[PDB]
Amino acid sequence: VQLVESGGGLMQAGGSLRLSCAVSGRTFSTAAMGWFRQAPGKEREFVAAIRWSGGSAYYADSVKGRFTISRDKAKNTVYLQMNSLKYEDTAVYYCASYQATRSLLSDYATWPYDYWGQGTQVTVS
Amino acid sequence: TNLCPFGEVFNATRFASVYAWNRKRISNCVADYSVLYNSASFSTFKCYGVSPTKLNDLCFTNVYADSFVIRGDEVRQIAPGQTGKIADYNYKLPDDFTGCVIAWNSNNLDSKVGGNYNYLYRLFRKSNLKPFERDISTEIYQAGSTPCNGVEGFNCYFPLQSYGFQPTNGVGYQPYRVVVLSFELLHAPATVCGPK
Amino acid sequence: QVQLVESGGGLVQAGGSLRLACIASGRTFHSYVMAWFRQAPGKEREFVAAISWSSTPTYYGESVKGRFTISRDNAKNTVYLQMNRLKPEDTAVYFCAADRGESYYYTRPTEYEFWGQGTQVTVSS
Ligand SMILES: *[C@@H]1O[C@H](CO)[C@@H](O)[C@H](O)[C@H]1NC(C)=O
Repeated sequence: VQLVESGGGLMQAGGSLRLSCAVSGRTFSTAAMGWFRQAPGKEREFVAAIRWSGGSAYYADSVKGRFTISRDKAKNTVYLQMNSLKYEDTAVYYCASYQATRSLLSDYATWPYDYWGQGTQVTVS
Repeated sequence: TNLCPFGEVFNATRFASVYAWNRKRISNCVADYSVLYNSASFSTFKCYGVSPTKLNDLCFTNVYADSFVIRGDEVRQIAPGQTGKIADYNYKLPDDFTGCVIAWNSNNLDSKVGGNYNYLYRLFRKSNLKPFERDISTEIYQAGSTPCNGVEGFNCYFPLQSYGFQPTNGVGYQPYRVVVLSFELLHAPATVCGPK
Repeated sequence: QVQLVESGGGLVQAGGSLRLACIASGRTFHSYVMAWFRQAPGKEREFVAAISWSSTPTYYGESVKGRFTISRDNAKNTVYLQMNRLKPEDTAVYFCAADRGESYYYTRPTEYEFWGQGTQVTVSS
């Protein structure tokens, strides 16, 4: 599978930004898509995961209630609606495909993903 | 007459997930079991209600070939009177089963360097399957008192899970292809006969 | 969780006879294929004999065909091994085994789910 993120750019603290990721190739409907982020000098951080069928979402504590992950099956696209942005949220945001179907959605917080995109820069001020 | 197509079942390139197990009806053909007798490398080949030595001498109204992939530790569940995740929630043989169960290690086909996650099983169900029942639903499983309303969370789980077939797996976690042959004997004319 | 208990083992003169018995616990015995294996001093388990649900077919290892007879009494939950014309090479622990299925590969220990702890047979010259 191939993943291409867009929507990134410079945002005011408190503001709203929507990241997109276009998916092409063999995905599993029972499996999941995810967003992770990396700020400079820091380790990868899980942001959110969504199950392709059903559309149930799981969020890191740091973004819960602020960010929403969604997907359009028609357009083969996953979205990250980034509301109430903070200085802390500055990083490269990456989309990830998980081929593994996990019964517990929370598993996707730590389960190794199989495919990831080049990413899109998000800067909060 | 023309030979039953055991080839299409045993030699299929793709096998079903056990939760979505495949059934092929076999009828109006000669069942020459010599294609199975001439295989030395099945991991198991057992019959129930009939001796494997009698297969070429018997007639049935129909034969059903069920096929799927499970892991090594679960092959013993494909037998009458068994319980566990496969027998309970995925594929249930009756206690009065008449037929044969063949399996083989498919680690060379069904595992891959980064892991093959294509094959699924049902982990959760409200009740056990009846014999030969198939459940392909993906309804969120309510493990608690609070209803899920098709949203996953605490005590609210997706009912299916991938086997993780990595080539470094222990034999218990390696993939096994399974064929179950059910011998149906109704009060009706035989359409599947051995070459005698 | 069927238990199998072998008996009739002991010391016998070469040329002599011995009858082994194995009793299964429970009321399932009729649904089992019954088998005898043996392990001779410093060898692997070897197939000796098997009997199908109805008493036919019977199967025998090459070494014992003509000399040993397997039989079953479903009313007694018992399988018997009649051993005639015993040789020193018949010295072994004899293990009873049972399975609900009759294997095409009837000599493979892995085709039998249930095993006894075995009975010692010693044949002295
Ligand atoms: C499957 O194909 C093999 C050739 O690799 C053949 O020898 C075998 O008999 C076939 N199996 C069946 C059951 O037809």
